[PDB]
Amino acid sequence: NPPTFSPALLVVTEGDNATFTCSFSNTSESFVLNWYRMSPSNQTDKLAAFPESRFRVTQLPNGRDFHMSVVRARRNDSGTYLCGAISLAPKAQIKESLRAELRVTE
Amino acid sequence: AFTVTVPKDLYVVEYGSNMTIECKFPVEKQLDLAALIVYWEMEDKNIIQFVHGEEDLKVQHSSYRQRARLLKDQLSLGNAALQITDVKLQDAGVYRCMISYGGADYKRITVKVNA
Ligand code: NA
Repeated sequence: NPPTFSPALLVVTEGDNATFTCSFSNTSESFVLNWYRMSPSNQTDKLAAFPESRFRVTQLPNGRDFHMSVVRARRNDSGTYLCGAISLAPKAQIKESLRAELRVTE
Repeated sequence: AFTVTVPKDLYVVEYGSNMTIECKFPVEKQLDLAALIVYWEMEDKNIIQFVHGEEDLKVQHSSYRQRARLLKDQLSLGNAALQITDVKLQDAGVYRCMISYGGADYKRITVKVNA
């Protein structure tokens, strides 16, 4: 039951804010939700978490949605992003959204 | 920030040998076991599920029961080291490690089996 991460493509002018939404409803006994950017290789580099910079994760009033927000977006922030729900109990599991791409222009 | 790291992303391993691949995680003074979870998987098969110092064999993909293990004496050093014996062609691919220990992260490792 993978999370969703939208919009799947997002163009913004540098200095503006950039807001994805990660939606994940899960019945997991113990879990965390992480925001990843892909490295210049395909390595998952953690940017932030719910719970636990300009990379801010915020649960919304309806509860199943979260804003992953890049504040005051730089140009070389441009790249690939995703949210990864990690269940810790009873069964450890990693669930990833499809990858979204962020373009920041001059 | 709890982050996991890998020494290298890609390992070349000889067919028919034993391999070890690793993910590193920060550890303070001593290891709190009860606060530690370690998971390895490959291609959605579950290899290691180590939860507070106990392998849960129930949830392990049964073809690894005997050939896979986490090096227990490396954990206090901040090293999650998965070791698989008798590496074959099928063991090539992308492995994922997740460690949870105030709180969580994961990484991917490519294994290339040279034969
Ligand atoms: Na050992």
